[PDB]
Amino acid sequence: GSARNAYLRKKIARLKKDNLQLERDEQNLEKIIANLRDEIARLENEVA
Amino acid sequence: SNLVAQLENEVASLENENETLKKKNLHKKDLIAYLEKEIANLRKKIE
Repeated sequence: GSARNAYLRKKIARLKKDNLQLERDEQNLEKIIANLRDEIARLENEVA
Repeated sequence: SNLVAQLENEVASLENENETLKKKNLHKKDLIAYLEKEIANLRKKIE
C-alpha cells in the first residue's frame, strides 16, 4: 500500500538514469552516421 | 495522495520522453543499416 512511495522513488530514479543513457546513445549514433556519410562521399568520389 | 498523484505523473512523463528518444535512436539505427548497404554497394563497384 505504501513503500509504494519507495517503489515510485526508485522507478523514477531508474527512469532518469535511462534518459541519460538514451542521450549518450543518441549522440554516438549521430557520430556513427556522419562517419558513414563521410565514407560514402569518399567512395562516390573514388568511383566517379 | 496528491503527492503519489504527482509522482505517478512524473514516472509517466519520463516514460514518454524516453520512449520517443528510444524511437529516434531505433531510427538512426535503421539509417545506419542504410548507409552501410550504400557503402557495400559503392564498394562492389570498385571491388
